Amino acid sequence: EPEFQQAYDELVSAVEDSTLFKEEPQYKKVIPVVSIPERIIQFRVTWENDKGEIEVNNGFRVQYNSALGPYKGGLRFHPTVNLSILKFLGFEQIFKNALTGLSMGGGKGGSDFNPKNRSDNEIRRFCVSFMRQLARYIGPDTDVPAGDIGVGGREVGFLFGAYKQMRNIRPEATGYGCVYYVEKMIEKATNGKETFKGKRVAISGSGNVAQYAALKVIELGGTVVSLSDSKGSIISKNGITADQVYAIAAAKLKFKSLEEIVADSVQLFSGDHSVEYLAGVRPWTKVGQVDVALPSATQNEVSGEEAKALVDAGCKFIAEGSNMGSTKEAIEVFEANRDSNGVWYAPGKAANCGGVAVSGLETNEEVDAKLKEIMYTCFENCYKTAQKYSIELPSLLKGANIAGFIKVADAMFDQGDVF
Amino acid sequence: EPEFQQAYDELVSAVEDSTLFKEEPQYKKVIPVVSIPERIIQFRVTWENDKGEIEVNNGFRVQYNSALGPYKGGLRFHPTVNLSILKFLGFEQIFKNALTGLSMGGGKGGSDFNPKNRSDNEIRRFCVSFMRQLARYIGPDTDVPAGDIGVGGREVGFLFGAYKQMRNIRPEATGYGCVYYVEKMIEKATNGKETFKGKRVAISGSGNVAQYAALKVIELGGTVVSLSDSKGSIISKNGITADQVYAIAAAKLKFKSLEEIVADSVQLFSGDHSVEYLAGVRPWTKVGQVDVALPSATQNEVSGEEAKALVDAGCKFIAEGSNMGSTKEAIEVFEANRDSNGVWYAPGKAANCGGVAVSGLETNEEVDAKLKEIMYTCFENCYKTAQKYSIELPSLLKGANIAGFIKVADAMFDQGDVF
Amino acid sequence: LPHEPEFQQAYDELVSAVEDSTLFKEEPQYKKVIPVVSIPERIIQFRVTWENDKGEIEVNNGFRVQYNSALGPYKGGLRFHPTVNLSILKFLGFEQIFKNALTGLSMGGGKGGSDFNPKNRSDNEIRRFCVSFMRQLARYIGPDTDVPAGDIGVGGREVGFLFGAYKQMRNIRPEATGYGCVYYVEKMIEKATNGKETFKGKRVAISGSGNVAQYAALKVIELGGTVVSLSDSKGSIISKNGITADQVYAIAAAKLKFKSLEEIVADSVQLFSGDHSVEYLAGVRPWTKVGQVDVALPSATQNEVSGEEAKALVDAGCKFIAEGSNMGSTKEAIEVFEANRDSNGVWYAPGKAANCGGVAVSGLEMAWTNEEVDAKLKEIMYTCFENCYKTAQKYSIEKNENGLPSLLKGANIAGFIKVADAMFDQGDVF
Amino acid sequence: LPHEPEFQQAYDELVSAVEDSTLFKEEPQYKKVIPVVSIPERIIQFRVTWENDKGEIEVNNGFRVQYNSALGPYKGGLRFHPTVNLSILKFLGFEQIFKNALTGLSMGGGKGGSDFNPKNRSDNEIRRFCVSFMRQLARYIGPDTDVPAGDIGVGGREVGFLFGAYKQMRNPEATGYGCVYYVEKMIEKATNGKETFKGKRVAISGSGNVAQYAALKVIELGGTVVSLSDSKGSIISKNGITADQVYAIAAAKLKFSVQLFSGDHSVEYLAGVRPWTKVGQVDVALPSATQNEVSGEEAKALVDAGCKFIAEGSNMGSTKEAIEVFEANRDSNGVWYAPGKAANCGGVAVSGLEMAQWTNEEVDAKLKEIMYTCFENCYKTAQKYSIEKNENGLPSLLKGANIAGFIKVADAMFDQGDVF
Repeated sequence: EPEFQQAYDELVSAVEDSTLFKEEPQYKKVIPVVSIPERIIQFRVTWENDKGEIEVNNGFRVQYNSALGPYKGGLRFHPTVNLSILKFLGFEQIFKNALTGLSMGGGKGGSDFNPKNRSDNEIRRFCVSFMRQLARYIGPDTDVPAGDIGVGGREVGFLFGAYKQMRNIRPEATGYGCVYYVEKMIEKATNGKETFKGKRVAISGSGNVAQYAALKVIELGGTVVSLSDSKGSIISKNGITADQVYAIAAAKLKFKSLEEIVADSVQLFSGDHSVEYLAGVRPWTKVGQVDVALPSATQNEVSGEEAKALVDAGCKFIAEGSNMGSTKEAIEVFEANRDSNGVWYAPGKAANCGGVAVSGLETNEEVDAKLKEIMYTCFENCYKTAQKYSIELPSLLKGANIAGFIKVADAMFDQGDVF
Repeated sequence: EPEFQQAYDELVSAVEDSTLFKEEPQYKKVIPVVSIPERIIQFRVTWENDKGEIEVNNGFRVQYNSALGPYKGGLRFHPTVNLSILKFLGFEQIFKNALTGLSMGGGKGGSDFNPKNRSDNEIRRFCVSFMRQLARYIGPDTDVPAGDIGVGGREVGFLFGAYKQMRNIRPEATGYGCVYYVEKMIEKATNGKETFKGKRVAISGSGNVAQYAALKVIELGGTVVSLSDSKGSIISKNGITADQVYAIAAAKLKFKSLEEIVADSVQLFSGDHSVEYLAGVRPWTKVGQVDVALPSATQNEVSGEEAKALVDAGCKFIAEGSNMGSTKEAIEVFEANRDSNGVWYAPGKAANCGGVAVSGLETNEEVDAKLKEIMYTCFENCYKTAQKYSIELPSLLKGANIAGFIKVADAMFDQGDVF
Repeated sequence: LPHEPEFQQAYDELVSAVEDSTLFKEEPQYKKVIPVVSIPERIIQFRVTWENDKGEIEVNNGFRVQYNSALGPYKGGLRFHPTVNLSILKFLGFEQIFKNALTGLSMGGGKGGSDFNPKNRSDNEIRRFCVSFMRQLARYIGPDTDVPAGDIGVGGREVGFLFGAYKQMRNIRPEATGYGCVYYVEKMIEKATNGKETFKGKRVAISGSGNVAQYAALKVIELGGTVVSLSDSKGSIISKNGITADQVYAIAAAKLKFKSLEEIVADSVQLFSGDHSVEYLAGVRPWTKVGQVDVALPSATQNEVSGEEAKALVDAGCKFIAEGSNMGSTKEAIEVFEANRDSNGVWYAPGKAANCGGVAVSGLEMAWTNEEVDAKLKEIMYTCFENCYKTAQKYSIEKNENGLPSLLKGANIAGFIKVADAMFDQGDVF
Repeated sequence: LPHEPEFQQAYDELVSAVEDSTLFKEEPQYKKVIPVVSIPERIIQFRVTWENDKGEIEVNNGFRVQYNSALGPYKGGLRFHPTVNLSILKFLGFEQIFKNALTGLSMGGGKGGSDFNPKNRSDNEIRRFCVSFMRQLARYIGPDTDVPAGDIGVGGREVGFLFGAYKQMRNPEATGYGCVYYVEKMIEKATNGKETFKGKRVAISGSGNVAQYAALKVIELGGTVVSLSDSKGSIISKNGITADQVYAIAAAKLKFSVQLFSGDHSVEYLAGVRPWTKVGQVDVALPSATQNEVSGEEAKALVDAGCKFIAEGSNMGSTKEAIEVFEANRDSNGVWYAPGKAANCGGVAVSGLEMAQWTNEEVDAKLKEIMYTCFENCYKTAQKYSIEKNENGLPSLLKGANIAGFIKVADAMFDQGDVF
C-alpha cells in the first residue's frame, strides 16, 4: 500500500522531527493505533447492464477514525479504486477533517465501477446495488458519504433513492480554500506587504480543484501561468483568463485533452491570451519565474528535481490542492530552503481541506465567508502549532501534521481508545 | 494475493480444460462472480496486555460465498494472517464445503494476534475485544466460525462469553477423512485388490492433519515412513508407531522441534522403531520406494522436482491433507503421468474436507461412520464428475474442481446471483 | 380493479388535466410517471381490537396509506370515522401527494385512520381504542418516516392518547384550511379583475358546516363578503344579508354535539330570526337556492356539485369556485365550469390547491404566534395560486390563450411536475 | 364494506354453517368470535417496481394478508397471477385459516402474492420482479412470523429467485392425494366399508397439480377418471385416463400427442364446456380447477347422474347453489358434499410437516393419517352440533369442517385474550 505508506511516513516523520514526543511522550502511543482503520468493508456489487449481462464490481467503505465525530468522506466511482488508495485517502481525511476544526471523523469509500460511457440506466442499477450493499453500515450519526470523482448529482440521487426505499456550493470550496490558505501564507510571510496581487502562479491539473483555484487566483489579482492534464501542460505569460477556465471546464466535462480543447477553440486560446501546449511535460520547469505553485492534479506530481527547479525559479509559496501532490524529495527540498531562501511549503491536508470543510458546514456569501474563516483558522493553527513544538519561518508541514495529530489524539485519549 | 491467485488458477484451468463450458456455456458466467467475496470485514482490535499497555491487531471476516448455505469457516489467530491468506482460505472453503455435500457456504476469518507465550488474561482480553468487534456480522443463520490454528477450546470459550454478554470429536476428522478418501482411491484404482495394507505412506508436517492421517494409515495396515515440520523431516523404514505419534503431538503442543523431540525421548525413537532426522529437507526425496504421499503441512510443499521424485519412487496415490499442498508444477507432473504410469492426484479441497464436514454435522462411532460415508461420497462425486466431462484413470483434480464449481454455480443461478 | 370510485375520479381528473397540455410534448419522459405514482408505495391494514366500558370486545379496521415519499416523509391526517375504508383513504392519500406538493413543502403524501366511530363514546373507550390502534400502527411510522396529524375524529385528546401509546411502545389548525381556501380565492379575484375587486361585496355560497366551512365563512365575513349559505348532511340554510360570525360560532359549538342545522335553528330562535334571519331547506343543496351568487365554496364532501348545479351557479353569475372539501366538484360540474372559463370568465380551482392550507400549516408545525402563522399561510396560498396560474399558462395547449388559464390543469400539472422530478432524481421512475 | 364477493361467499358459507347448529346454544361464547377472526390481523399492500428486458419500468402490486395467527405463524402460498387482488387474497387467506386448522398442525392463516403476470416474461424479467417483490416483502416475514410457499405462478424458479433476494437482504402430489384419501374415507363411511374407490366413475375438472395427482391416485386405487378440463375446454373418456396421459398433460402444461390420445384410450375434447354434464353416469365429482366452477344446474345434473360424493380440489370449487343442491339431496339420496377447506388441505399439511423437517413413504403415510383424521373430525363435529339430529341419513361435512376449524381457531383466540 505505497500511497498510504507515503502519507503515513510524511505524518510520522513530521511529528518525530519535533519536540512533541519529548514534551508529551503520551502521544507516542497514538501512532500505531490511529493508523489502523477502525473498520473496512469490502463487498461484491452485482448489477446488470443494458444488455442484460451480469456485471460485478468491488465496493469499499474505509471508516478510518471516528474520534472527532462520525466518519466523513466521499464516494469515488473510478476503476483506479482499491483498498489501498481508499486507505490512503481516508487516512489523509482523518487529519484533513481535524484541521477543518469541525467534528468530522475520517473515512473514504467507493468502487472500481467505471461510469464513463455508461448509460444512465446502468449507472442507476449499479447505484442501487451498491447502496443496497452499503446502507447496512452508514447513517447520519454513523458515516456520511459525499460526492467525489465519479459520484455527482445523478449518482447521489440514485443512491438516495435506494437508501430511502431501503430504510422505508461545493465545486469551488476546495480551490477557493486552498487559495485563501496561500493568501494567509503570503500575508504572514511578508507582514501584510504582499498579497496574491501580481503573483505568478503555476497550477497543474485541470479538474475541479485546479479550475477554481485558478479562478480565485485571478480574482485576487494573480496571473495563472499554467495548467495541465494527464497528457501535457499549457503555459501562458499574460495569465489565463476566467473565460478560458470556463471553456476548459466545459470541455473536460466531455473528457477532452487540453491539446484537443485548445484545438477546438482556437479564437479563445490564440488571441492576446494565447497559450502554448507541451505534451508529456509537467509545467513546473516550463514557466520561468514563478511566485506560487499549486499542484492540483494527483499525488507525487512534484519531484525533487522539479522542486529545485521551482525554488530556482523564485518560488516562495507552494501549497497542495491535490492530495499529497509533492514527493518526499520535493518536500525535503522545500523545507531545506525554508529558513534560508524563504520558500514555504504547505501540505495538502491543510490547504485542500476547504471542500470537506464546506461539506461539514452543509447563501453563497455566507458559505464563502465561513470557508474563508475556516482556512484562516487552519493556517493560524498550523503556524502556532509549528512554533510551539519547533526543535530549532516555521514549518507549515510539521505545523499541520502536528495540529491534526494532536486534535485526533486528544480525542482518542479522552474516549479511552488509546492509553 | 498470490496464494488465492494460485488456487483460483488451479480451479479455473481445471474447469476450462474440460467439456463443461462446451456442454453448458452458462457456467462461463460464474467464474468472475463467485471469485469475488460477497463481503470482507477488516476491523481494528484494541486490547490491553497484562502490563496495562495498549495492543492493536487486525481482525478479518471473509464471507466469500453463501450460495449453498450460511458462511462456514474457522477463525485463525496467527501473526501470518492477512486479507490475502484468508481470501485464499475462504475461496478454498467455498468448494471444500460444496464437496462435503452439506449446506455450508464459504468463509474464513481471524486475526494476526499471536497467542503464543501470552497469558490467559491477555488471550481473554483479545478475545473479548475481537468478538465485540465481530459479533455485529455473525450468527447461526448468517456466519458460523469454528476453531482453527490459534483458536482452541479456551479461545472459543472466551469468544462465546463475550458473544453471550453482547447478545444478552474434531481433531481426527481431517486426517481420518483424507485417509478414507485415499482408501476409496486405492480401492477404485485396483478393483478392490489393494488397500492401505502394506502401503508405504510418506507424510509431511506434524500438526493435527498429519498426526491423525498417520494414525489412520497405521490402523489400516500401512507403514508411515515420514513426518516433518518447519525445520526438518524424519524418516523411518519399519513405519512410525502410534506411541511415537502421541509423543510428537504432546511435544508439538509445547512448540518443540522434531529435532528436540527425538532428542528428549531417545528410548521411544531409538529402539527397534528408530527414526532419522534430516534438518532443512522435505521427506519426499528421502524415503525411497513409497506408495502413497500425504502432504499435510502447508501450501506449495511439493515442487515439480519432488513430484517427479515421488513418481520415480513408485508413488501411485497423492492426496493433500494441507490446503493446496502441491505446486502447479507438481500437479502438472502427477496429471501427465496419470494415464501412463497410473499416478493419481487428489486436490486438498476434496481430500481434507473431513474436518469441515464433521463441523457441519455438529457418539464417536456414529460421527466416524458419517465422516467415512461423506468422504466416500466425495470420492464418487469427483470420479463420476471427471468422467462425465472428460475431454480425452480419470482426473480427480478436475473431478473435484468441476463438482464443487457445479454445485455452487447451480445454487447461484437458482438464487439469481448469476445470470 | 376493486371498486374505488373516488380515487378513480381523482386519478382521471389529474390524468386528463395533464394530458390536455403541452407537458408530454415538451417533456415526454413524464409519460412514464402516471402508472407508477398512482400505485401507493405501501398500504397497511390491521385489525384493531379494543374494549368498551361494558367489558365487551370491539373490533375495527385501521389503515395507513403511505402513498408517495418522493418529496419527503409521508404526511397526512388520521381520520376516525365510520365511513373510513381503504378506498376513501386511497383517494385522500393520492390527493395528499399533490396537495402537499403545492404547499411547496418537503412533505410526502399519506393518509390513515380507522372506521372507529368516536360518536357517543366515553373518554376511556376512546383512550383504549387509541392505545390499540397506535400499538398496531407504530411499527410503520416515525419522525423521519411518516408523520400523522389530526383530522375528523382525531383531536387533541386522541392525539394525546396516541402519543402516550407511541411513547410507551417505541420507548394552530382549525382555521388553516378554510382561511387558506379563502386566501386562494382572494388571489383569484385579485388576478381576474386586475386588482379592482376583492371578496368585498361578493355573495359567497358555502356548503358544509364543519371546521373548513366555518372558518371559510368567517374569513369571507372578515374580508367584507356576505356568506349566503351553509349546509350539512340533511339540509341547507340560506340568508340574504349574510350569515354572521355569532351564527357561525353557534353552529360550530352545536356541531360539536352533532346537531342538525334544523335542530340548531330551532334551539337558538332569537339568533337566527332578526335582521339576520335564515331559511332552512331540508334535503337540498344551497347552490340552486341562493339566487345570484358570485363565489361558490363547496366545503363539505366530495361530489357535492352536480352538473345541473354547476350550470345553475353559472347562470346565477358565479365567477369563482374553489373546493374547500376534497374533490367537492363532480366531473360534470368541472366540465361545466371549465367550458365557461374563456367565455364567461368562470374560474374553477381544484381542492388539491385550494384546501392545502391545513396540511401546509401542519408542515410549518413540523418545522410561533397566530399572526405569524396566518401570514405564512397567506404567503403559501398566494404562492400556490401563482404556481397554478403560471404553470397552466406555460403548458396551455391553446398557445397564447389570453383569457383565463385553467387552474385545474395548473394545480394538477404543478404537483405532478414536482413529484415526477423527485421520482426521477431518486430512480423511482426511469 | 368493499365488494369482496369471493371472501364474502367464504365468510357466509362458514357463518351460515355455524349458525345452523347447536354450537351457539351449547357454548354461546363463540358468538363473539365471528366478527373478530374474519377481520385480517394485518394486510400489507406495496408497490413493486421492476424493469423488463427492454429497460422499461413495470409496476405491480404485492400483497401479504396475515389473517390469523392463533394456531401458529401465518402459513400460506404466494400467487403471482394477474387476477390477484386484495379481495381474492382475503378469500384465500380466510379459507387458509381453517384449512390449516383442520390439518391439526400449529399453522396460522396467511396468503400473499402479486398481480404480476409471468406468462410472457423472460427468466431475467421474472428474476427482476422476484427481487423487487422480495425486497419489498421481506420486512414483514420470517420463520417465526410468516412462512410463504408456492402456488399459482410461483414455482421452483420463482422460489429460488425470491429466496436469493431474501438471503441477500436479511443476510407436488400432497393436495390431490389428500383429497382422494379424504374421499376414500367418505366412501368407506357411507357404505360401511363395503365400497371403496375401486370401480367408481370419478369426474375431475382442471388439469393442474391438484387435478393431475388426484387423477393419478384415483387410478392407483382402481377408479376410472372420466374427465379433465381447463379454462378453455373439457376432455372426456369412457375407459379411463391413463397415468401416461396425465404425465404428458403435466409436461405440456408446464410448457403451457396424437398417438397417446387416439388408441384404446381415446378422448373427446369439448371446447367451452364444463365436464359435469358431459360424462353421463358418474359416482364421484372432484372439482379441482378454480372457484365457482360447478353451477347449480351442473350440481343437479351430477346428482341425477348418480353422483353420491363431491369434494373440492380447488379452493371453493362449488357455487352456493351447487352446495344447496348437494346438501338438499344429502338426507334423501345420500349425496355427500365435502368443502375444499377439508379436502384440499393436504398440500398445506405436507408443507407444515416439511416445516417440521423423510422418505416418500413416510410423508405419504402421515398425509394419509392427517386426511383420515380430518374426515373423522368433520364427521364427529357435524354430528355433535347437528341441529337436525336425524341418524336416518348422512351428516353435513360442510358444517363439520367449518365448525371444527372455527372451534380450534376460536379456542386458540380465547386462550390468548384475542377474544373476550
